[PDB]
Amino acid sequence: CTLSAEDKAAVERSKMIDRNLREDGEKAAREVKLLLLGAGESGKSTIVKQMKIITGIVETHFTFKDLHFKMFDVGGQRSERKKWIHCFEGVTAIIFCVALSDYDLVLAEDEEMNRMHESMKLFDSICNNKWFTDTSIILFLNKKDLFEEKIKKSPLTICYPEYAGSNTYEEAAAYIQCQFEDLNKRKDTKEIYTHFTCATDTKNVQFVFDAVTDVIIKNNLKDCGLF
Amino acid sequence: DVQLVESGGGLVQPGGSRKLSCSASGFAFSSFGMHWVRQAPEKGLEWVAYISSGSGTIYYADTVKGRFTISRDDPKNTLFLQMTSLRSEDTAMYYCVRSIYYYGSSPFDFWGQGTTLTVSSDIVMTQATSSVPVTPGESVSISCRSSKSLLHSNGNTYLYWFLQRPGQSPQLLIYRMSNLASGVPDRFSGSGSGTAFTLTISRLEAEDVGVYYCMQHLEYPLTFGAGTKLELK
Amino acid sequence: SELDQLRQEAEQLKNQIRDARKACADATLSQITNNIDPVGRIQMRTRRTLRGHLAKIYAMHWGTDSRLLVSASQDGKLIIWDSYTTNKVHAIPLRSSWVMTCAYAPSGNYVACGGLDNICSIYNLKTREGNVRVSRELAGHTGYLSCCRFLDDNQIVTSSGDTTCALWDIETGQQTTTFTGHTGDVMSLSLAPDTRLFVSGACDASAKLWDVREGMCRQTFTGHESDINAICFFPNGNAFATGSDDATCRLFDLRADQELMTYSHDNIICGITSVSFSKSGRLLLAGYDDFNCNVWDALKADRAGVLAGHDNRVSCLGVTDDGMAVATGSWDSFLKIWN
Amino acid sequence: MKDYMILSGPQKTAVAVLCTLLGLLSALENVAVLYLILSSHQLRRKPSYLFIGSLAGADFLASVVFACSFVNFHVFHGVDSKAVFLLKIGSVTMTFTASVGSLLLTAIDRYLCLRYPPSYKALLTRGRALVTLGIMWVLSALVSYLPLMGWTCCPRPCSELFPLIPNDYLLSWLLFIAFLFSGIIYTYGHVLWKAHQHVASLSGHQMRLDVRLAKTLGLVLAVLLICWFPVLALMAHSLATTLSDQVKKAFAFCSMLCLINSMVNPVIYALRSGEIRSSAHH
Amino acid sequence: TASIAQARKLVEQLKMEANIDRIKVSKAAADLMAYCEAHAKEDPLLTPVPASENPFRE
Ligand SMILES: CCCCCCC(C)(C)c1ccc([C@@H]2C[C@H](O)CC[C@H]2CCCO)c(O)c1
Repeated sequence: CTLSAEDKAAVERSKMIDRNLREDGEKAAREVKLLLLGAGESGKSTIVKQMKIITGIVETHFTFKDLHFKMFDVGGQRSERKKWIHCFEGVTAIIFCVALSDYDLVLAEDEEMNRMHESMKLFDSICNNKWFTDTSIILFLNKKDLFEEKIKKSPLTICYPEYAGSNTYEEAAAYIQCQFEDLNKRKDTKEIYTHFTCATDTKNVQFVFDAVTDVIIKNNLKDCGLF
Repeated sequence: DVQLVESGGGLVQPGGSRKLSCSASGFAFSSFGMHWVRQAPEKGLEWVAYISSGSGTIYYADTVKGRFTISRDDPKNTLFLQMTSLRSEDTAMYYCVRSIYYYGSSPFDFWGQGTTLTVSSDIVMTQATSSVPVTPGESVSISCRSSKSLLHSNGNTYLYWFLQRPGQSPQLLIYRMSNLASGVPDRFSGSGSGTAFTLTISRLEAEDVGVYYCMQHLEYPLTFGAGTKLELK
Repeated sequence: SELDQLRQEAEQLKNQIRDARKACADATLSQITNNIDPVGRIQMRTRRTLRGHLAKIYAMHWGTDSRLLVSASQDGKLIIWDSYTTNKVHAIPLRSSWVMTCAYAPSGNYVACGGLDNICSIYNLKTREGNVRVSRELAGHTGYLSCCRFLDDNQIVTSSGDTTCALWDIETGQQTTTFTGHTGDVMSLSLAPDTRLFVSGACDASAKLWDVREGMCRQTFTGHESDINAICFFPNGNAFATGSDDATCRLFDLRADQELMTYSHDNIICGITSVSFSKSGRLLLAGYDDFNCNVWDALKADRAGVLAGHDNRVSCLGVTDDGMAVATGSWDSFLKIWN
Repeated sequence: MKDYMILSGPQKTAVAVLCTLLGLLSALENVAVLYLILSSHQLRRKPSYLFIGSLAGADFLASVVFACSFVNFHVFHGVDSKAVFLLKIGSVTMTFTASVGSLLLTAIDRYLCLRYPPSYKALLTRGRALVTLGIMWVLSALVSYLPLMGWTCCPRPCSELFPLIPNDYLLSWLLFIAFLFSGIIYTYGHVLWKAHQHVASLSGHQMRLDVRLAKTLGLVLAVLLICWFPVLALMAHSLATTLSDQVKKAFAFCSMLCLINSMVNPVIYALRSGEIRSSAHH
Repeated sequence: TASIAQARKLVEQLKMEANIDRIKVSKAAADLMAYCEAHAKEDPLLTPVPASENPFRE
């Protein structure tokens, strides 16, 4: 077939390489890729410690219910975000962690802007980014107990002057959640899954599994022409 | 280092069946296509069989087709050659040959150590010079001819030059001509014109003596010309 | 007391440089090349498509033989294609799946890659053992490596997101000559044909020319209004072309220390990701992110042709050393050879 | 066979214009959606959309062949040769069965979209999409082209509603398609149940997915069982008795419910898809 | 103290960039114009190569 013996063997080697590439692609396509984009140190390590494990970028591997996950703690980049944020386009979901204890604290570097306001700004920047239009966001509101004791002892009006609810924890948490969710300008092609976690919480992995299955089911239904 | 230890030969009565095992270590056996090359006690080299990576393509010589079978076990890093109904023409030294095939590769770069076995339409490659006397420091020119042009339409001419020192396995000197093997000195050089081919050594040393074999890889079966023996004065 | 004086001195020097550059602009490149026959329509067809990747392709580099090219993709694979036969010579698994650069050594013995891992990994192609091994993991950068280039088998220049370029000794595995002076992230660097000077285009809308043995910035080039993403010397070595996010390619000449001409079109409003020159230097192939690559005449602002056929953003393209082909790698997992 | 063409009268013009109008516009819709799927160059890589294209092609073929054969055989009263009338019946039946099989293939795809969410991309790839599609087409071909091969109504009297086909084979194919409707009515049961299980599980921490799936799948199933139940019921009932009343004329009228299902297939299936809408707009 | 040293480095760099010798654009543009004219024959992209000598025939 107008080919030498070495050319035929090279074609065979290329076919074997392609087969290995297809196997690797099938293996990777069954893995869930999540991007961790917590603001500063707003409980970004307690969640990964809760999830266990089963330099600029950090990859965390954990399996739950025979499903492989891929977390990418890319916060240690210290560079311009938009020059590398398109590498993560196509991840199943973005795990955004926000510490509710930041409603009283003020950023040390600026000493003017509230830390939770900085988290809200980061959430607005990342939720409306062009690369992440169809990528759902899993919102984590950590520091539940510390926020409980603060809201019992201190008011929330420092961070949100336009607040009408009481000082009870439930109303304050609901207000923070709705303020964070209101930043989503893509109400149609995106969903925000919100969960309140503490240090001793153990259902965070189950919540993430439920959220990722929801995202994958919606993506499959959109792909199969049913939506 | 890289080595190929092969064993499984010995006294076999005619009509018997004995298999040869070639243990591969120090290199990725899975990605390499492996050959079996014969050598009669006083004659030249003869190709026997070849199994590719993944056993996709398996080829045999006309004298062993349907009679021998060759297989490999990648997890165990071993090569097998089950021979059935051995005759008096199979008494020879069997060599385990390592080969890879990509652009710029060096097939037949490494050879085994031999397995002593004794039994109680193809391109013709010719080397007229049976014996050549020479003194160290001189220049030689070993000539090899082909019955069919080995210059393919892709520009690659498929001829390989091997050196067999006395008591040692063949060592690759020059793959597809004007290409120098990884390890051999710059004294060796090869050139040809499609049918007539030559190997030139600039200066000779005591370690360059032996028998030189020219081989064709254009199409199976691979044919070895009768070697040119170089002897000191 | 002194900081204001230093700022005023720097401003006065900047005005003096600006005044010096203007005095050398007796004419313009467009005016001189007015009486030159245009190159006309350049109909380049996708000769051979290179398929097998499974993710976004972020970088590629040709070899010296103009037959073998490497490709880096987000799937963690580094395939060395045989463009003449569309064959995968090698498939290199990568510890980090995030890659933004890949370079082919002139000798062909080594290949490099890098990305968000902040490490330049040098892979040895031809060895014993029949495998590709990690020859050296060059660490020390505090940001993502945007581009890496081989000077020789032992020296490699790397640009990263720490506003710094580095020169490495692969055998020693130690950074040799740090290149500081940029303000934003360095996104691409090109090596001169003589392998003596290199220009790095950073996110500060400026390209800086460096000297290898000295580590000093000989001269800095400005004029862009956005982040520079691509850079490439002229084949002569006395000029280079930059690609930015403002839909603009600028040809800067080293000897006049200014900009020669601008390759901009009102129809194009996207950015520019990859820029390369032809062998003769007459055509400037720029890889835009609007699914297309534009063939720009280097001496006249007219656009010769458009390279269409990519279903996503074109991220990398380079011309072979013999100028016989152009290989464009886009975000869709395909490489296309053009002639 | 003149007794089979018992439908006549002033309603001949009405039935003829109805047949030709529905056939023309249904063929137009099916060819339009086929071209929209093929020319997109992105829907080809998606295994579900090639199943939708198979539905579109089977629907186009069914509409064209059924309309042409019906206008040539009933309103024009053009009797066909005994060798080729059976072939035409086999062709219309093959296209109808292939359309139902493509519906079942889309149904099992939508099931796999929920049973194996993470592995759905790998479980049904582009290569595996055609092999299950090709086997369905030939299997639907052989069950319908069996009379073409060696069956000429030799055993048992031929069915009254369908000329030149036995009552024995009528139950045989109806059983085949009853099981084929059994699959499409069962897998959608698992899609709605697994959606119900998943929706409740996520809501425990804190119904729209269930509502959307229920609406879409209920519309699909209601259209299928309102455009196919009358004809299958009449066919099953015709086996017991001679059935030589005006019921044959009523069957002739309601056979256009098949063309109605053909018309509504694009709007329900592809025009509901967002990607089809976007590609049509662009 | 923290930034008074950084400004001096910038001033020195600007001084080094200022003292370089510069040629007119007319001389610089001609050299690029002359380089393209001399190497135009050996540019497969600019001048299409016959299919016999084109490695990417198909
Ligand atoms: C006989 C195998 C199954 C046929 C399924 C299609 C369908 C039930 C819709 C059907 C088939 C045939 C007819 C007509 C019956 C008349 O007695 C003679 C002319 C037939 C149509 C010929 C063109 O298809 C029908 O009305 C419905």
